[PDB]
Amino acid sequence: EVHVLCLGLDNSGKTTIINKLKPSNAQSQNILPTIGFSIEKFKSSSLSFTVFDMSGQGRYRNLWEHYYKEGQAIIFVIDSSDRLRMVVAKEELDTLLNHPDIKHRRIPILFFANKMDLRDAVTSVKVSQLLCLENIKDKPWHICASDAIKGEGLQEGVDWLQDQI
Ligand SMILES: Nc1nc2c(ncn2[C@@H]2O[C@H](COP(=O)(O)OP(=O)(O)OP(=O)(O)O)[C@@H](O)[C@H]2O)c(=O)[nH]1
Ligand SMILES: [Mg+2]
Repeated sequence: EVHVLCLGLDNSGKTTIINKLKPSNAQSQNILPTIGFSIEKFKSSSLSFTVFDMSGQGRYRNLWEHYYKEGQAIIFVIDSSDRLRMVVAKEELDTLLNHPDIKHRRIPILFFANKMDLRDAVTSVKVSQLLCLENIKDKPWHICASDAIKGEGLQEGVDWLQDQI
């Protein structure tokens, strides 16, 4: 019953995170850059998900807005270890948030400050400061640190998302 858009730059960990939310039997073992986008399903405590897992490469970011009218929730993923590319991420977040099909809907945004395990990684608090998430006033949001390979942090996000729905 719940349609989610998974957005963020390429190499942020989007497909790794979505994969980890799946039952063990359903999980992919070799995750490659997404070609355009994919549609996945996962399940939480009592919620069934359809996820538009978009490629975040520059080549395919044009596709995102085509699917905005069926984001009932957004999962936006940040590579915590890459401050330089985080400037590009913030630009895209700001465009997303101001888009005609997004700006007037109270849609919940879950952020993941992913790749928390890497030495250069910024904390979820620091990410929230850097992206200026405090400025999001008309939508519910939450941010988590995550290590998507291990699965650390994903439970809290999914739990927050489920509450919002
Ligand atoms: N160390 C570490 N590596 C991660 C983490 N999450 C994802 N990765 C790795 O980062 C690379 C990119 O992960 P993907 O899930 O393919 O990234 P993406 O956002 O889906 O990229 P696109 O589909 O190209 O937009 C892969 O090699 C993953 O194994 C993490 O939390 N920690
Ligand atoms: Mg991907």
